[PDB]
Amino acid sequence: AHSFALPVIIFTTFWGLIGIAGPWFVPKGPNRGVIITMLVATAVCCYLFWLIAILAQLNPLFGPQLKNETIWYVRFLWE
Amino acid sequence: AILLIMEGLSAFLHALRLHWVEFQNKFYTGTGFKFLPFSFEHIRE
Amino acid sequence: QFRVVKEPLGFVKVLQWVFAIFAFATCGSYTGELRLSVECANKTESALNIEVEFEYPFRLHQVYFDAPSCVKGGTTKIFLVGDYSSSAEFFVTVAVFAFLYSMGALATYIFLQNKYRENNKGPMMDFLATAVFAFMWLVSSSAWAKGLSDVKMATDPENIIKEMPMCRQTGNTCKELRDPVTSGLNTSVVFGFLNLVLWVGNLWFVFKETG
Amino acid sequence: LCCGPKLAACGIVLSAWGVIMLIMLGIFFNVHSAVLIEDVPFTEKDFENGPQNIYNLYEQVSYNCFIAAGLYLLLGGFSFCQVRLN
Amino acid sequence: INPAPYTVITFPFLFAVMFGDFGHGILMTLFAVWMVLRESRILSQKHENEMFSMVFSGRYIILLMGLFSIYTGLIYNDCFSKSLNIFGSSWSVRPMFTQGNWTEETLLGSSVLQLNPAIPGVFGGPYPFGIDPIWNIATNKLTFLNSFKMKMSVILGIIHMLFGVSLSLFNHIYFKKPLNIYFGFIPEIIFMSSLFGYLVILIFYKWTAYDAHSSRNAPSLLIHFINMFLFSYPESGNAMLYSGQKGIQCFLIVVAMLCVPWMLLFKPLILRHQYLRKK
Amino acid sequence: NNPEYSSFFGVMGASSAMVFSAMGAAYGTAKSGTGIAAMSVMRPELIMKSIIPVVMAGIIAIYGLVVAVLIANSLTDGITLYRSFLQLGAGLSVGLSGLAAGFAIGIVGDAGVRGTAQQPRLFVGMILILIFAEVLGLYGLIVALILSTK
Amino acid sequence: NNPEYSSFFGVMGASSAMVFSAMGAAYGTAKSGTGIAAMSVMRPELIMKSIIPVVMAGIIAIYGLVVAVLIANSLTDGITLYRSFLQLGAGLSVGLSGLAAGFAIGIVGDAGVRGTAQQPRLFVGMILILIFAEVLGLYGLIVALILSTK
Amino acid sequence: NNPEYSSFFGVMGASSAMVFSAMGAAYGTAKSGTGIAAMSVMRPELIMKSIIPVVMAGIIAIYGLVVAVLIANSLTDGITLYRSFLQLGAGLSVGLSGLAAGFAIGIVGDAGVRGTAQQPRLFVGMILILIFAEVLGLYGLIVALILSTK
Amino acid sequence: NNPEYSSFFGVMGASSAMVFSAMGAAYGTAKSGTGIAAMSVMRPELIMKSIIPVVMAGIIAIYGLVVAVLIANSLTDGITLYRSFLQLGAGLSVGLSGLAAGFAIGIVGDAGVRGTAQQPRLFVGMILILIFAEVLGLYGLIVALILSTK
Repeated sequence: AHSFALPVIIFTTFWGLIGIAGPWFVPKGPNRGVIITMLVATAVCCYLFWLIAILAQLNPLFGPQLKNETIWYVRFLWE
Repeated sequence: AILLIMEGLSAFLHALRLHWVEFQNKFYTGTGFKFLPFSFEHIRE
Repeated sequence: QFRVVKEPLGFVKVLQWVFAIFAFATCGSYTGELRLSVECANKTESALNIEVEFEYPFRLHQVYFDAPSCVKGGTTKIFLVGDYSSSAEFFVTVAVFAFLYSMGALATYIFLQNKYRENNKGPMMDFLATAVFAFMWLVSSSAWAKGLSDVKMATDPENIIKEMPMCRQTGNTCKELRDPVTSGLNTSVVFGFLNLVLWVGNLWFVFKETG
Repeated sequence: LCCGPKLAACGIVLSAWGVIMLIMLGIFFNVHSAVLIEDVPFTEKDFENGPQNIYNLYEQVSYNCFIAAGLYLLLGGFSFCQVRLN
Repeated sequence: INPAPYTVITFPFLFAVMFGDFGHGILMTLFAVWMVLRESRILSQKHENEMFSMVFSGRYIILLMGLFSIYTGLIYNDCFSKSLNIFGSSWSVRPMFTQGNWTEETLLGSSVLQLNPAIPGVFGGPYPFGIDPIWNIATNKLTFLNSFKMKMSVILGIIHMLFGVSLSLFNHIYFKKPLNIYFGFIPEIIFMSSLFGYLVILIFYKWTAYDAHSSRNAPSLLIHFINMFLFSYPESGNAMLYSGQKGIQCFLIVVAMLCVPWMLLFKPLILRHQYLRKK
Repeated sequence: NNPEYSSFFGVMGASSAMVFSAMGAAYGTAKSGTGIAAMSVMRPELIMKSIIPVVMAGIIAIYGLVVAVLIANSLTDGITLYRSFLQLGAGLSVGLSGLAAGFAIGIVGDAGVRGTAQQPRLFVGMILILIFAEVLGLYGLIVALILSTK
Repeated sequence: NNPEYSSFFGVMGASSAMVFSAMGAAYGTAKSGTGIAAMSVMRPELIMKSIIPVVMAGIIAIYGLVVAVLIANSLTDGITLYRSFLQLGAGLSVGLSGLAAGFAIGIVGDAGVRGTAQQPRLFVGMILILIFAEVLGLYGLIVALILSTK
Repeated sequence: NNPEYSSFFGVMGASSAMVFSAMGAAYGTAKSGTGIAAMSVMRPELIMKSIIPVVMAGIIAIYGLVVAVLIANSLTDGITLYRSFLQLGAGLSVGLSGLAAGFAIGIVGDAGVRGTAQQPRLFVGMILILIFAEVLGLYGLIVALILSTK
Repeated sequence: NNPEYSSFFGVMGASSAMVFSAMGAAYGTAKSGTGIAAMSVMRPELIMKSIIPVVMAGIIAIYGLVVAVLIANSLTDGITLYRSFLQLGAGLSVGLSGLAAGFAIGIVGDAGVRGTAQQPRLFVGMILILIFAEVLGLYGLIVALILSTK
């Protein structure tokens, strides 16, 4: 088993840190606007689908099934 | 020769269509005149 | 030149290399065995000899024995609990890569003295690598200590006696015969701690060497 | 000259990528012992005694990657030799 | 509004999610970088292959596209039809399942499979490393992945549409046209926000609210949505997703209806009013 | 003790779905090939642009592929005999909807063929009307998969 | 207790609905595509404004989906055995009415887009007539919804 | 437990599988051969290039055979009631897929052969279309094999 | 045991095997048989080269022979109704493969003989396409051979 808080917290912190800090440290070049927009948009949409993916698995409604042989093998492989 | 070209191209063109109708049509007017610039850069041509 | 060998730098580096190689060489192949026995009301069904083998990386979740169920001459599978291979694999792979780095530094001191004193570029990167190595060794040592404490918790015979349901029933007095030995693990973590302290001292020495 | 690069570059790329992924697969067959999540197939019909002979099979099947990688490396060497013919 | 700075990003990611493969992305980036290395060579090089010309003319697309494709394959844990074993699987062990009133059905399992009912009491929970590899083996993985992928695709589409339509506001303000705002943009945002954000919050609420214990009598979002759209509300036989939602749903219906007249006849009417003012 | 002859309300459903996909796609390529042969004699700069309908000749095969292998995987020894009728439905549904779409795609391919002979600008409208076609196939995929999961 | 063959009729009804609607939309888009290509070759102007009959074809597309979702809702495993035929008839009726609007819109739009070739003022009257075929499709849908309720 | 003589279904399956593939192959060959037979006089240097579509028809014929021999290997009267009609469905599937492939390949060969007869460069696009026809055949094989082994 | 008059299906399989080869080979020796005569007036020196399709149609008929005589040889009173189905499928398969081959041979041969009548150098490529036709016929034969020995 695993705790659901810590992945969400670390990913919130990391992606927010990127999306917020990035635009303020880039140099004032001819292409500052485009790099700022691409970084901001990567951060938002990227953390967004990852959020979707992770909170999909949360709270399963039905468990998977395994074959008998696959079962007997994982009985001795791990956990 | 199958996955990396055929399926890749299909998905690529699908995304292109996606941003040609479902993204572009919302705001982008579609009416305009491309600027032709003059230069003697065509002497390389 | 022999002045480099007589210099405390190479002497300390070789000493740390020897301690580290001995340390993870003994760490990566530790073995042991613990014994017990179960007896029920029917003495024809009692098993007086129950041997369980444990070996590195101490996947207690994987280690097993099939002890008798003591109902109608049956048997059941009792599996130990605890995952220690995480911190253990971390520590040994850390030690192996650190040992590769140690022989690289020793080779630089032996054959590439000229490139080492060249512009004083090599020493600074070597020192920074040593500092990162010291911090991550401290992390690995703390994890290894916590994990071996957890293993010592998991070696309690009373626990493994308790989980197996039929010991809870009448007439089922399971006794541990030979307890596991954890002295080798204590010695190995002691060697790791000495490795840490020695590399901190060598870190200070290399720092003043840079100047 | 003979067997120019224009038709041996393909052999070079194929050999390199093949050695890469077979060494990865052999590593996942001998160290992971080809965990079933990564490799369902197995050649036994009677395993009711224990998992030990299945482990022996895992080393047996991981042994099949060494010949693979080695002679792809031979093929890559020969392809480089063909390329050097200029 | 030049749409280059937005396509330059969102086109990559949408190809990448439509191309959720790890090693294939790796190979695509390998080829892309191979072209990158020999840029100055090919620039001073004459060829006739015109598909090749259109592709090295657009290499800046494909390299970044392939990077995001690799990253998406990392999401799906599908590197050539396989998943990397982080060994975070937390679903089954021996004493637990035997403790669930079970033993040695694998003797009969030589011919059968025996799916385990959920809620063992100790297993489940999140898998931070993406999709749990255990699904790759289960032959009922189709239901899981179908529901998953369908829902995330619908939501991604909603998000992209709702974001992209907002640039008409930039158009309307830059050209001092609030006439396109009054009888235009505003009801547009109204109907879309309602009709799709409602579904988004519905799925989020369902995922956060109900567990497998309450699986019995658990409604579906499909039935709720079609009931709302059809004006049909049974008096019983189907429990609400939450209390009082009937009022909110009918308010949403009438509000969505109320946006249509704003787009039809008010703008011609005000234009005619001004025109008759000039006359 | 399920009824005999049960799994074949799945087998034939899968087969039929891909059958009609195979018809539709092949007709799409039919008309596309005739059209491109017509165009490219006189307008070579439009060749790779006219290859575009060809890639959508294949999506009819992709949709039927998806439905077919979904039915294949969902097929079992014994069925509950409520999912297999859904499989028959969905198979015929998507397959014949896609065949109709394939007819439309081939002929509108001919339309844009005859269109762009004089004016290359019509390329955009060609592609637009072309998008209007495959939406039907995707719609068929929608309902087919709703049935395959019902 | 119920017959083993309950959901045949329902799933076939959904299939018939969507598939005849797909046929209708395909044929409407057929004639629209040919006519638009020709008229657009003649003069560029109405290439973008002649998409509206194709929009009505897309409306014929949404129709079959509406009714198919209704059937999917009211479908179950052990149907009462007197709702499944209602689903059949509903699907058939709506789908073929979509077909009716399909060829009506198609041929009418082709005639209009060709007749506008020298007469820009026919464009509005043809739009009125094409709006009338939507009334036919909507007429059909009415029947479809009434069947959906029961 | 198994109804007797389910193997008849597999027999007819293998038959149909090679049947429709052979039909498609003959259809492609007739058209391609007649097409070259005229124009090899005026462009004899394309005689070498003309082999590319006919071997594609040969691949279709190969596919017919491979499915036939697979079903032959899996044929037996001792079928569990759940594996012979699988051979039937897969055989019908792949056979008529080969038929559609032959249709498209023959007609596209006719169009593209005169296309290259006018202008040599059109060959590449023609080959692109041939590739696509083969991709269709490959999908047919994919689903056919899935049903064959399951 | 052997059920009553179990031989029937094989009794018809031999007939189908020979008679559908009679359709294919007859068409093959018809088409080239007339086209060669039409050509012969202008230039007789290529007549024996142009005869090649006719004998090959005869070879299709020979394929029919081999299957038919195999069926008749295995034909007996004690038939298990398994081999009877095998023989029926084999005969139908080889016969209709011969039919497809005969059609392709006939049309390609007429086109080829007139094409070579116009220009001598195309003869070998004509024979290449003709060889392909026999490759298809051979696949038909081998499928029937598999069934006759199963």
